[PDB]
Amino acid sequence: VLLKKRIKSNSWFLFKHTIPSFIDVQGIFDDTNGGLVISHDDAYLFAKRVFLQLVEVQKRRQIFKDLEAKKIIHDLDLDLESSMVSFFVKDIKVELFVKQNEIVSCSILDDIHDFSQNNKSKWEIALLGSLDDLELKLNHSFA
Amino acid sequence: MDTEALANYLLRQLSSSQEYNKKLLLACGFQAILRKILLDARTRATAEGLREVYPYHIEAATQAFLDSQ
Amino acid sequence: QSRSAKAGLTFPVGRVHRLLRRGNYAQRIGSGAPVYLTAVLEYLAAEILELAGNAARDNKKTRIIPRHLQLAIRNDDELNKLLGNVTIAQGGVLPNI
Amino acid sequence: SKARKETYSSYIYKVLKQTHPDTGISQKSMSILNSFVNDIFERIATEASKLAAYNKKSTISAREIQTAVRLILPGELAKHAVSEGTRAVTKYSSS
Amino acid sequence: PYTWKFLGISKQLSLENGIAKLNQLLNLEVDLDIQTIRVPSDPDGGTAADEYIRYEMRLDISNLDEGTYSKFIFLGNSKMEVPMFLCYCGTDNRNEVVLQWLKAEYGVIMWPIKFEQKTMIKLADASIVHVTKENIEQITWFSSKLYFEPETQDKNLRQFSIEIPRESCEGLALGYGNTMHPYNDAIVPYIYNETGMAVERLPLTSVILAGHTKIMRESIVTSTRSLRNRVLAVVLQSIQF
Amino acid sequence: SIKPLQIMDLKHLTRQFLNENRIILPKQTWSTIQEESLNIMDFLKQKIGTLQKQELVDSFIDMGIINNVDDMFELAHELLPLELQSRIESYL
Amino acid sequence: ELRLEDNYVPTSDTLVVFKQLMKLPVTVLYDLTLSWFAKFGGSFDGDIYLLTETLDLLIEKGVRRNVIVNRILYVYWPDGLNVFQLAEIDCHLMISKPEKFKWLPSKALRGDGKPYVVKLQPAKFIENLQTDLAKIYHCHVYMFKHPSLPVLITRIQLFDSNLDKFQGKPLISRRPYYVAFPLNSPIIFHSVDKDIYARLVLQSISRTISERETIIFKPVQKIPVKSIHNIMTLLGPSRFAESMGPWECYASANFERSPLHDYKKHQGLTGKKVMVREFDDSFLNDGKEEPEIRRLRLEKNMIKFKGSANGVMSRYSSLVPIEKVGFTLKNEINSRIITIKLKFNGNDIFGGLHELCDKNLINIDKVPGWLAGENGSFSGTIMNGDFQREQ
Amino acid sequence: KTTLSLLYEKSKQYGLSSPQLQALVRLLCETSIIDTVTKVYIVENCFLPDGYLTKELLLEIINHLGTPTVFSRYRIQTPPVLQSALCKWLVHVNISSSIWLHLWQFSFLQKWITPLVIWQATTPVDVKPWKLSIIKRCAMHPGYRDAPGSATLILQRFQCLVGASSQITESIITINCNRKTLKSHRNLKLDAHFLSILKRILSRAHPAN
Amino acid sequence: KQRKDSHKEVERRRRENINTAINVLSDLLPV
Repeated sequence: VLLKKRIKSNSWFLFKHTIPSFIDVQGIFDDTNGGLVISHDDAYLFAKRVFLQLVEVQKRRQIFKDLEAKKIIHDLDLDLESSMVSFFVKDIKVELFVKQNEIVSCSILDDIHDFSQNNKSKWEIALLGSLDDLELKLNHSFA
Repeated sequence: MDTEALANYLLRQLSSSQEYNKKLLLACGFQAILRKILLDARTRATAEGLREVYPYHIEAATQAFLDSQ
Repeated sequence: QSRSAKAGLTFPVGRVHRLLRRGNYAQRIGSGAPVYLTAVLEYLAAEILELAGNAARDNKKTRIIPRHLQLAIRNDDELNKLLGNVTIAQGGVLPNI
Repeated sequence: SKARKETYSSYIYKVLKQTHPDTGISQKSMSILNSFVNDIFERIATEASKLAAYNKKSTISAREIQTAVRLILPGELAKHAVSEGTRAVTKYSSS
Repeated sequence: PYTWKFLGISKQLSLENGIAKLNQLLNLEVDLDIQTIRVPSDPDGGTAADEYIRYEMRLDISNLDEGTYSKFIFLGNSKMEVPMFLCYCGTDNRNEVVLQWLKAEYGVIMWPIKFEQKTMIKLADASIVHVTKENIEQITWFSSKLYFEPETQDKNLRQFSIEIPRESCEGLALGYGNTMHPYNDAIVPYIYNETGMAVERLPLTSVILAGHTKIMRESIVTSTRSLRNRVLAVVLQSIQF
Repeated sequence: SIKPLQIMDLKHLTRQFLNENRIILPKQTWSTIQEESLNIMDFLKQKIGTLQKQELVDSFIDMGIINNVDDMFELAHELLPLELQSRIESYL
Repeated sequence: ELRLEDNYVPTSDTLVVFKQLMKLPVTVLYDLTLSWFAKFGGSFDGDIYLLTETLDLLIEKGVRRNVIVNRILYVYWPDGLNVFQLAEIDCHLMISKPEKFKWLPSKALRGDGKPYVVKLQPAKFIENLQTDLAKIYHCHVYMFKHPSLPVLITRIQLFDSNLDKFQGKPLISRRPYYVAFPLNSPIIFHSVDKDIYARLVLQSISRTISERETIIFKPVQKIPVKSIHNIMTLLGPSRFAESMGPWECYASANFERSPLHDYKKHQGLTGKKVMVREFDDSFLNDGKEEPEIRRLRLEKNMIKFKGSANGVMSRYSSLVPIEKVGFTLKNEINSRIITIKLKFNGNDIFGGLHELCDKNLINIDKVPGWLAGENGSFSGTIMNGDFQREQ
Repeated sequence: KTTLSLLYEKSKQYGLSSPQLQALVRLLCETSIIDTVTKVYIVENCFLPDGYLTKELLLEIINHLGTPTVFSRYRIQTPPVLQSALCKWLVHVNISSSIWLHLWQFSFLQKWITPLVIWQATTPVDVKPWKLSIIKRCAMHPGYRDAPGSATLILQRFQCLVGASSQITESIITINCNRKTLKSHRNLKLDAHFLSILKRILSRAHPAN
Repeated sequence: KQRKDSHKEVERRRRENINTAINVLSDLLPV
């Protein structure tokens, strides 16, 4: 991400950057110090914000690929930022929508004899929470 | 589209030298009457005065043509 | 205009020509030889497929199959001499009575 | 890759249309009839040029092909074959 | 609407000597005016060799359109190596007849004329300028529009234009200071500075002064019925080598 | 209905007529002349139910196109290709 | 209620669809027709295996495309194809010849002016949009993903009843409309048409996406763009957006390798070479030249118009060719504001300008960035040395 | 076919001199021994001149190209298609300048007459302005589909060749502006295979003609 | 009557719209 100084104001402005559009770098910049980004400390605040926002993507991608690698889940498909993710566990398949480090909504699509609505509901509820415990609880709920 | 092709059209809708000449003259009549309709349309276009012979001018030409014939 | 059309033949006289060239049978080839050979081949093909079509009529269906072909070739006693060495693919074998 | 393969299947199907317009052909039958003409072509041409070599004459020609077909075909089919070859080459030379 | 076409004359013919044989050739009598003008009166332009002699000749059986109104202009000067050129307007073919008479009569050989990009810019500068009755120069501003048409691989860049309204032209001229040829003096350097583009080098096709004239590769198109004298003087000075 | 004649054919025919008298035609004008050509043709079939030299000269005189057979073959001369108007002259 | 289903048959002119069909190769025809018979069958008598061998024997005999097309239009499905097949042929046409189609961008915004990153599950979206549209017009909707891009594409067509006709009871067709959705971005792509039907459509998408908070679409550009690849590159979620023109190498990101990379081949030891610039303006003044300096002059022009010495995509064709741009400079001189409006037209404006630079009609060192190609595809006004997109 | 074969075998190697061309073209129109379908083949596959056609031969040919009228009933008429084919052969190979303008009036010949009159309009003195009135009349006449483009070709020759005339150029603008037939008229065909035979007919015996 | 949608009427709407724009701008002026 690359920043330039205004001609008159002697203040930065966001000229060019590589950060994808789903990270609103312009909004972050305008928020920093009320938009009057001047100091290198303000610039590092902005840079740290975008960096944590990128790490919050790589942190999800890494754990999901780790789950795939150990065959804890079958094949999966990911959106670009790894916020919406779909995967088959063994035969059941799940749809998730995750914020940073946390699952906020879940959906289980397959129909199975033992997969009654009460069973479905409590599974779907248990799948919510922090992502670090998802691997453990999924392995426990293997069957 | 030839004038003899117009005669061919009138032959197609109608049904040898004598009949050939007859149908050629009928084609002449049809062409002349089309020209008369267009000329009366231009005359009506003169009464209104705008750029070109807009459709109601051909229309009015046809009613005058029928009212005189 | 094509050579087959000028001959009245359906088969590819030009292909027979070039194949005679490929088959290295002789260095000099008469121009009438390929057309004569193509006519002979067309006649034989037409005869055998007509026999197969009549066999299909006997079997009451409107598509030729290797069984029809095998029955026709084995039943025709002259073409059975011509192809006495051949056995047909999915062609079968003829009954004793 | 796969090169384009020689075939006479189109001509076979067309002559079947001339004979029985309503009739189709199975794929195996079509391969069979495609092999027919090549087998015949070989066993005519080899014999004909061998006969030419027996003549010790350079050219394989219409007389050689006529003799070869009438040698190798059974006689009943050979009469038809030679008549059709002769009339076909005559029609051609009349062009 | 008033177009023009210019031809060169290889000899300083005295047109008045021969008017009658033209008149009988054209089956009509044409007028012939005589003016000795001093067009480049500005000091840097000069005070000598200004004595161009101008002739107005007209084929007006009527003046209902350009073809009937079609008027010829001869302007020459004895000090000029090729002494005289010609101008005419309209689609009337009697122009061809009079040209044929000229070439057959005076033994003179004639050719058409072209313009360079710098010639076009100078001509546009000459088009805006007007002189008062007090022998004082003045300028009338028009919304200039430069219009180019380059040749590039795969038609990457077919055409492009630089439009300059009246206010921007006047502001640039005033910023450069009091001057007489603003298009060459101020506008083009400003364009080059802002874009690195050399208007002189680029393939110019037309210079349009809105509502006043269009200057083109082969012709001049004019709002007024006639061309002011500086236009003709610039043309003549462009004829030479 | 199969009676209609094409707009393009009318364009081609009337293009030559524009030179004798320049009629200029918008689109809906073309469509109306095409549409009313059917009515014109029916009216002509009423006016000319059968073809004869005296009948056709009389019909065209009634139409106001001509005043006599002289005017009629003048029209034929100005409306037909060169050899034909001579062929018709042999008929008159 | 009014939602259509795949087995319905519309009405249209046969010759137009025939000409559309003629564009396709033989193999895709074979595949499409096999699938159609598998799902719907046909008037032809025989098993699909019989159909398979007939189509085979037709193709190994080297039959022409006309025979297959005539068969499809006159024996297999003589009365007309289904809406599904009509959508499929246009899908294949778009995939085969992308450059024939035009698009426009549109930005999704929420109440506080922030960008709304649209995230879409197709099922909810399609059902909601179908239910919303069916209440006003008869609508068939077909959705698919591009074979080589991360975009979901939708085709929407509207129908109405019946010039005069008796009890045949068909529905006449109309020109189609298209919309696309990148996976994670605030941007929307759609066809270029301003008929009321397109407005109804776009309004329906805007209504249906929301589901938790209001959403509105704000156009960001007024001139269309072709070739969905290009518009995806320009405005889709990617590294090239806001790094266009001379800034493309950051989007490439191959110049820098990860830190643990070997020492001795880290490029820092090895370095590179470049040309020195000149600042006293000798351009307008004025073969007496040698190869090397000319080579690096051409490299200078290359990077100024492409951003990389190797010239990351002829030497003039640019990454995304631009057909039209309109600029408007506003500068202050002696407390007086001056306007210059440049208008360019062609197939690649900046490639042509690059060619002119190579021919030495334009001075490279005085070409501004906005003229070089940055802010690509955006016409706008430049004030205070900062580009501003036109409203 | 025996009689036609003799004509073929002679012309293919002997060619056909001017008097031989005069005798044969007379035979085509005056005798029934040659069938009409073969007349449209003999004129363009057997008429092989030794060189340029002499003036008297062209004048005698022109009598075949006339038409009967309510005056000239007694004249034997060559069919117009054969007349058109004969002109097409004339295209392959100084009062005659005045004669050929009135050949151009015929509707079925006029397209084939354009090169012939243009190949007479070869000097600034040959062209005259009043001739264009006749050319213009046919161009504006209904039933002459070829005349507009045919006339425009001749008009485009007169305007550049004349060098000194009144404003006849604007009369060119009156002719059909689509110019659909004029494109083919300015790109006439010499029938290469007929020419290639004629090349040998011009090479066998004699140079300089 | 006469049916047409071309010059001599299509410009009238544009003129009227710009005139209304001018009027609404003028309404806010002090005088």
